[PDB]
Amino acid sequence: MMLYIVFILSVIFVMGFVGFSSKPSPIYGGLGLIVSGGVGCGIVLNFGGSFLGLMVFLIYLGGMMVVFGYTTAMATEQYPEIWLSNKAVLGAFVTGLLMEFFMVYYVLKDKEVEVVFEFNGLGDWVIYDTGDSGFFSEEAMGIAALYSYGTWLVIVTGWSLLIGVVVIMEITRG
Amino acid sequence: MSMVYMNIMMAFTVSLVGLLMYRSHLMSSLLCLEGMMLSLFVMAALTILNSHFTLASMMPIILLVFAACEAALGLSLLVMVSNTYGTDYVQNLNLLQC
Amino acid sequence: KFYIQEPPHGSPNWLKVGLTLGTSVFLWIYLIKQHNEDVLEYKRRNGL
Amino acid sequence: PFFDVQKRLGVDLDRWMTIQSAEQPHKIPSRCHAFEKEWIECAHGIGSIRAE
Amino acid sequence: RATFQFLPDEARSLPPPKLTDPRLAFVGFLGYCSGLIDNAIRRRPVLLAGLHRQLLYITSFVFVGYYLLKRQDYMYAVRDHDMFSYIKSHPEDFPEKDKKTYGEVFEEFHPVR
Amino acid sequence: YPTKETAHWKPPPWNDVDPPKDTLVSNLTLNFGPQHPAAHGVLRLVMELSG
Amino acid sequence: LLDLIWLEAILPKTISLAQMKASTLVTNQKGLIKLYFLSFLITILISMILFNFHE
Amino acid sequence: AKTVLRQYWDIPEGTECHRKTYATTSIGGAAGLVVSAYSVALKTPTSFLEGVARTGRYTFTAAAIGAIFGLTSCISAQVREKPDDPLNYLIGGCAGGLILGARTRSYGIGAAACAYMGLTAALVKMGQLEGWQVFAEPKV
Amino acid sequence: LQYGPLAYILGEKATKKMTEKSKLITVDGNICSGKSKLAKEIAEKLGLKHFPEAGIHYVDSTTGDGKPLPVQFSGNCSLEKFYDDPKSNDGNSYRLQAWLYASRLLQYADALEHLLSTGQGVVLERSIYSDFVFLEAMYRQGFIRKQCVDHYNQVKKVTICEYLPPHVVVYVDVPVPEVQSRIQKKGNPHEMKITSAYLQDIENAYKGTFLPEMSEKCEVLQYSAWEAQDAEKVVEDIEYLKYDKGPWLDQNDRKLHKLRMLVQDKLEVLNYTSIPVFLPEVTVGAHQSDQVFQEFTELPGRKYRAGYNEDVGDKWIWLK
Amino acid sequence: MNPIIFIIILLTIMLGTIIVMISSHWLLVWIGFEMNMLAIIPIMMKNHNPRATEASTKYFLTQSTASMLLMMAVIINLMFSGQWTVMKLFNPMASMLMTMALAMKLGMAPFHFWVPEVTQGIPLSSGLILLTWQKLAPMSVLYQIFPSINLNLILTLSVLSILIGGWGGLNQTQLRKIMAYSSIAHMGWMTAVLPYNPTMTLLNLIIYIIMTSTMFTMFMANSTTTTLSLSHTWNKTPIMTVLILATLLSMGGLPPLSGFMPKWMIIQEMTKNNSIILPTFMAITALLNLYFYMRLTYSTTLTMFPSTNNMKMKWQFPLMKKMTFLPTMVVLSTMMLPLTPMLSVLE
Ligand SMILES: CCCCCCCCCCCCCCCCCC(=O)OC[C@H](COP(=O)(O)OCCN)OC(=O)CCCCCCCCCCCCCCCCC
Ligand SMILES: CCCCCCCCCCCCCCCCCC(=O)OC[C@H](COP(=O)(O)OCCN)OC(=O)CCCCCCCCCCCCCCCCC
Ligand SMILES: CCCCCCCCCCCCCCCCCC(=O)OC[C@H](COP(=O)(O)OCCN)OC(=O)CCCCCCCCCCCCCCCCC
Ligand SMILES: CCCCCCCCCCCCO[C@@H]1O[C@H](CO)[C@@H](O[C@H]2O[C@H](CO)[C@@H](O)[C@H](O)[C@H]2O)[C@H](O)[C@H]1O
Ligand SMILES: CCCCCCCCCCCCO[C@@H]1O[C@H](CO)[C@@H](O[C@H]2O[C@H](CO)[C@@H](O)[C@H](O)[C@H]2O)[C@H](O)[C@H]1O
Ligand SMILES: CCCCCCCCCCCCO[C@@H]1O[C@H](CO)[C@@H](O[C@H]2O[C@H](CO)[C@@H](O)[C@H](O)[C@H]2O)[C@H](O)[C@H]1O
Ligand SMILES: CCCCCCCCCCCCO[C@@H]1O[C@H](CO)[C@@H](O[C@H]2O[C@H](CO)[C@@H](O)[C@H](O)[C@H]2O)[C@H](O)[C@H]1O
Ligand SMILES: CCCCCCCCCCCCO[C@@H]1O[C@H](CO)[C@@H](O[C@H]2O[C@H](CO)[C@@H](O)[C@H](O)[C@H]2O)[C@H](O)[C@H]1O
Ligand SMILES: Nc1nc2c(ncn2[C@@H]2O[C@H](COP(=O)(O)OP(=O)(O)OP(=O)(O)O)[C@@H](O)[C@H]2O)c(=O)[nH]1
Ligand SMILES: N=C(N)NC(=N)NCCc1ccc(I)c(Cl)c1
Ligand SMILES: [Mg+2]
Repeated sequence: MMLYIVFILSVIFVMGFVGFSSKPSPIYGGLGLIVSGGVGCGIVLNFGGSFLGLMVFLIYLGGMMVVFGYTTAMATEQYPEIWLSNKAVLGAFVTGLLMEFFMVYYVLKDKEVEVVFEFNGLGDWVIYDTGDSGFFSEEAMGIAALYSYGTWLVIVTGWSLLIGVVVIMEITRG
Repeated sequence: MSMVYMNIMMAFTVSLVGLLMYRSHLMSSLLCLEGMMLSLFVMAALTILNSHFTLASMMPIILLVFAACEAALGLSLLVMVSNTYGTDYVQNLNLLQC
Repeated sequence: KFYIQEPPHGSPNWLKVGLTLGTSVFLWIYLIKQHNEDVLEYKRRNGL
Repeated sequence: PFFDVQKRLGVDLDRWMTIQSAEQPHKIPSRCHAFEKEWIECAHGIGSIRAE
Repeated sequence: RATFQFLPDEARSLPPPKLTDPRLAFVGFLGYCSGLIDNAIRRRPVLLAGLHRQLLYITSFVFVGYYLLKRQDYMYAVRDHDMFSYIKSHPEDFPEKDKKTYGEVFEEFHPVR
Repeated sequence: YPTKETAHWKPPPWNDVDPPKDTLVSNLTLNFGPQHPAAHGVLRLVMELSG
Repeated sequence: LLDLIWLEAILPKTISLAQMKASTLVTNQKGLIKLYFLSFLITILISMILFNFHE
Repeated sequence: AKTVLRQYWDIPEGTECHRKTYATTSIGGAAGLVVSAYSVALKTPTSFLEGVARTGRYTFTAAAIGAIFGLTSCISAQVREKPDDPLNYLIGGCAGGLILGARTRSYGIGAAACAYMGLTAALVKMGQLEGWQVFAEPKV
Repeated sequence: LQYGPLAYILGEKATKKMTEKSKLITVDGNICSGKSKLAKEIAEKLGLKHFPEAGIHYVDSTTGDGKPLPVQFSGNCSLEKFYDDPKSNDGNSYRLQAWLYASRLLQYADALEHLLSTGQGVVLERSIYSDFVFLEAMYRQGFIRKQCVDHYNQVKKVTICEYLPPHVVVYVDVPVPEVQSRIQKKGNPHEMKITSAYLQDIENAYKGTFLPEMSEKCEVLQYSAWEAQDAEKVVEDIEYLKYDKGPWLDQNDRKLHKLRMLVQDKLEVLNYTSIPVFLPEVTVGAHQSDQVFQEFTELPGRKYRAGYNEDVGDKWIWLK
Repeated sequence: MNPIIFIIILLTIMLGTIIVMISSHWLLVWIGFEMNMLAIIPIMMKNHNPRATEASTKYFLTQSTASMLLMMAVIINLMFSGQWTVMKLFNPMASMLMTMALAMKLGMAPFHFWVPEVTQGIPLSSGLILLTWQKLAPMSVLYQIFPSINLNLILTLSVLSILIGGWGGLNQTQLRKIMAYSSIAHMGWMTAVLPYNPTMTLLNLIIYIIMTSTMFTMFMANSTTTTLSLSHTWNKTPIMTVLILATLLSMGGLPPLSGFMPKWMIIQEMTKNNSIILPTFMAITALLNLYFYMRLTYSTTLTMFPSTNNMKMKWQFPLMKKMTFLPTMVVLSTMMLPLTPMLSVLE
């Protein structure tokens, strides 16, 4: 059962996506995005990317905090909608879960599944590398190389973030 | 492909449909945009990490940076939409039919 | 007739006139020496 | 590239990260390094129509 | 042939366009017309006003046009060089025919009655 | 070409500016006291707040 | 019957009327973000299901 | 669409009309549904029931035009014993135009449809015979 | 450098030239209420530029050699004809009012350009902010149709929005019976035909709409007939005003730059005064328009851009 | 907007486009689009009114959606080839997603709905950038990925764009909406010939940009945004009505003007590949574009519309607008047909 850890987390990943994609009140959509960001961090971490997983979780927690503030200011109504409160929201929510549940049920039964394209259901561990014994994290070496190999990437990203500040000041100065 | 890809591709598709099927709140659609980027981050990270493409490990980080610039840009426009109409409803943005 | 407000182009802008004429002359000389250079290089490469 | 300024100026802007068999930090190889090297060297210079 | 070069070195083995090229005269004429339109939109005497400006219109057009015509000629030379070399490399795809005369070839006659 | 579905279309403003909506963003009204540490127990300060 | 009517009707007058009708169908829109993007979803779906543009 | 189109062109002209009429009806019905989907998406129906009403109205009209063209073109070929004559599609094409005119209660639409559909259908048969390419593969 | 973004980047910023004395002042009142004299004296005492009230031929005064042009080059709108026959079938009444507003809009732009580019304040006699009182008087007396009023409001709503109101609004309150006597003394035969009800309508608009509106955003001073007779007392009041309200407090170099780019571009200023709204009073047929336009270009120094007309002595055309 | 801030934002619009055109890596191509989208939005909102706000919002939602589909294609391509080089894609699903992603960025039908609305909601100077400069980056990508593009998909988009552009412009009185539908119609010609000869896509792109820049510059010179407002131009500046006439006839593709050149070279390439029906259909459908160009020439130059009395005040002031390059652009828009063989410079 533990050998299917990435699969289980990925099932919750989709459930969180169905959560905010059915579009209840953005308060609950933000909750669904936090769960997905949390388990998404768990998925990436299990492939050897501890830094990538924790970083995406950290970023999305900060982003959803702002979204929460903006929601109480600009996206609220008297009766915020939960998934059960609205017929369109419930229909999308149920449809997402049933599509998800049937993909899971059949991929587990046959150890394979055709959902448009063919996916193998042997368990995700089978593709992993078999021989590691370096004294470093390969993900950390690759990310740290941004400052030696990625000079060009550093410039365009740094410039875009500076322009981003300039732009949001322009956009919101009525 | 491996079974993890089934659910990550599914998550991207769910958010894409969520983006294309609007309701009223513009904030709800901006969330679906952020979700789409999250699935792309995870989907790209798995490929890069599993293939040991060392230098590509920075690519998902760069993806998040421009995700925030998009989210910040989206929220900026939401502020102006809200100021004009007092709601973030997308049915108010229909002046340009004529 | 005699303008109540002095026209912006009432008198020639001699700095621009000099630049404009100097640029036309410069470009013309550059074009001619290039063409002569190309003609000689062309004859050299083709054994003429 | 639509405009190959990188080649004209001999500056490397992004092609260092285009392939997984390019030079990596601390010479960490990708899992498919040999396979992609063999494919790249087979198809070098003959064009996609022939390489296909 | 050279990557992202306006005029590769090999283009110098071709003769440059003459400065009396009919195509270049037309380009110079377009510059003259541009100068006239510039006076007209700004409500200046069309023919007389700003002869320094009108001269620069003619000169800039001729300058740019000369290089465009040189690259134009170069690209057509390259096309033929490529085309003829390919024919030489593949004789069996461009075989010389046996040319029959009209006294041997049978063509059907269609009367106009 | 006039049609029934566009009978309600008006030409846009001459200078692109549509008039500002008369929508009222209501201030939040708050009972500050009487039962409040800073209200001295008997002050019902009715406050309108924007944020 | 011919020059002022039928030769006009079966060509210039019929063609120009059809174009006027099509112009109205194309341009009579609500300017609603919701409807335009809902049509993007339809375009993408028929692209894969009917025309197999993804193969 | 490629699968249904192939089926129509794989049973010879004038033979097995019922099979032909299924192919043209299948093509017509799909075209009607595509029209309904954009129409419902871009011009919202007032009620769910009406949106269904609009869908059935378009899908039936489209399918009728397909069936009548497939029926007429095959039956005319078999009767006339001229399987590979573009004229058969002209008869089928015009008949479709009449069905469209009838469904619209407009003679003028029926007249124009019988013509333009008549020519277009006859043009398709010539294209099949002579190999005219609409989306021609790049070659040179 | 001609003013533009480049000049602004290099230091041509309005905050450098503006002082406590850079003020826009408008003197308003009824007909024959002593505006001109008071406005001229305020300007001379304070060191400001005086703009005489914009008339039919104001635009002529700022272009060409500054002389009035023949009346066909203003539509033949006549103030005298308005007084004689305020219900003329040819729409002279509204055509005049539309022309006068545009002249005032241009004068306001010129005034703002002077204030921003030199820092010297100006004094105006009436303005685009107060021109509507004459339109209300015309409509209440039946001299113009309601359609003309609707047109006037359309033009105003897309033009007045672009400018800042005057710092100080001086108003001379002369009651109508005294005004009628003043007109009778002035001696213009056409002006004697003004009805008192029309004059009362001018006063009702001024007191009813103009001053209540200006109070919210400008310093307003109201002087009776006699108080106005000493401009020195008026100047004393202006010199001690607080200047604590209105939009001028909110301006900065970034906004005054954008404002200056507009007012210096006169065609941009006048853009919406000719909106394609076809009122009979202001619509001109193509044949009439073409003929008059051709005659206009045959005037001395009017065929070409200023400085390119050799018929009036411009030189170095071939180098300009 | 501070003048320095305006220049920095404009140079960032260009930098993002340049990055796309010089990048050999799909990630940097995506970054270029994102940087370009970030910078252009403040240009749309420059005047701050509800229509500018609506326009920018609709633009942001469309471009942001396209970028996600663009990045999806890149990642799918990475799974199935393990590289990032900008070239043909190695998965048909990736090719479709990228092709649709670029179609939405260009505003091709049936992803076209935003183009008329966004163009109408922003000033003329911003509209000029949107309908000209913003086409460069997506086209430069199509120019490199076309060997793997699905022919039926790309020709379907081209056909629909020409039809919808032609029909859409018939019902418009607003100049910005007329230019928008014209742009959609012209986009179809560029992509229709892309599978056969990418060099002809560049030619059409360049000539379309010159003609479109000329028209927008002339509309800006007179501050005209509607058909009736433009009909007063004969009374202000007669010369500008003749330039509009010549330019509009050129955009209609009439010989011997320059705008005929791209339609002519595209028909040649298509016929060389035994494509006869499609170019014929395209040329006839382009007559719809000529129709609503001809209406503008009628109301602008070939007749004299009623004027207003206040128009006389404008006679006394000169044109102050910069009108940068308009004398050059109009000549290029009209008098270039004799130099058609110069298209080999683009080879
Ligand atoms: C060897 C030369 C052969 C000539 C070939 C002509 C081909 C067309 C060239 C188009 C460019 C023309 C110049 C741009 C127009 C500027 C002229 C203008 O606006 O008005 C005429 C003007 C005289 O009026 P004015 O404004 O008062 O200026 C005083 C100066 N005397 O200025 C003038 O005095 C006259 C200036 C020329 C007037 C051109 C009139 C329009 C021609 C366009 C028709 C199409 C051309 C023929 C098509 C076949 C092309 C061969
Ligand atoms: C494809 C085959 C056909 C070939 C097509 C070739 C097209 C490309 C050729 C260039 C086209 C543009 C040429 C414009 C020529 C007119 C320039 C001129 O006369 O300017 C007069 C003057 C400014 O001149 P000035 O800046 O002082 O000269 C120094 C330049 N470094 O002041 C003025 O009054 C100028 C105002 C009118 C010009 C319009 C505004 C543009 C500003 C341009 C600034 C000067 C550019 C110098 C051009 C040099 C080009 C080699
Ligand atoms: C060269 C080989 C390739 C061939 C391609 C074709 C080349 C031609 C390209 C033309 C380029 C556009 C420039 C045309 C120059 C036109 C000059 C002109 O019209 O005269 C100017 C005059 C403007 O008036 P204004 O400046 O005030 O002078 C005093 C009169 N008021 O104008 C007017 O006052 C006229 C106002 C009335 C409007 C009459 C409109 C009908 C005449 C239009 C003729 C031009 C048509 C050009 C179209 C292409 C022709 C082939
Ligand atoms: C908030 C709701 C959250 C919903 C979360 C949904 C999670 C998805 C359920 C995934 C369940 C995976 O189920 C997993 O399947 C494999 C099938 O080989 C089982 O593995 C099996 O392998 C061998 C086969 O030789 C058997 O002998 C063994 O008995 C059995 O364990 C695991 O015992 C089971 O744990
Ligand atoms: C012969 C094979 C090729 C033929 C190609 C011909 C294409 C069509 C060319 C003409 C297009 C004209 O387009 C338009 O036509 C209609 C009538 O036809 C005219 O309109 C005129 O007739 C219609 C109907 O008869 C009236 O409703 C209208 O009041 C009247 O003004 C328009 O003024 C014209 O702008
Ligand atoms: C062989 C292919 C030939 C292709 C030729 C090129 C086609 C160009 C088509 C232009 C179509 C637009 O032309 C348009 O036609 C309709 C005719 O119904 C005209 O409409 C006119 O007639 C209709 C009804 O008869 C009236 O309702 C309308 O009041 C009247 O104006 C429009 O005024 C005209 O603008
Ligand atoms: C060999 C294969 C042959 C395939 C044939 C395909 C034919 C093409 C069919 C396209 C879809 C049908 O097209 C659609 O039909 C309905 C008929 O009601 C028309 O509908 C029109 O007529 C009727 C009555 O007025 C109503 O449905 C509707 O109110 C009206 O708009 C639509 O205006 C038209 O767009
Ligand atoms: C409003 C007018 C719109 C434009 C009208 C233009 C009409 C042009 C006619 C369409 C082109 C001809 O139509 C198309 O020709 C090709 C041949 O290349 C046929 O191709 C067919 O050939 C073989 C038989 O040899 C079939 O078994 C096979 O199913 C199919 O490949 C298509 O079945 C036909 O659909
Ligand atoms: N119909 C109309 N007449 C106007 C308008 N502005 C001025 N006038 C007239 O122009 C003439 C001069 O205006 P006034 O300044 O008020 O009269 P005055 O004799 O100069 O008296 P003073 O205030 O001292 O200057 C008067 O006959 C006004 O009626 C206007 O906007 N509409
Ligand atoms: N059709 C393409 N996709 N490419 C293309 N232009 N092929 C044609 C080959 C060609 C034509 C002219 C020249 I000059 C050159 Cl050098 C080469
Ligand atoms: Mg006076």
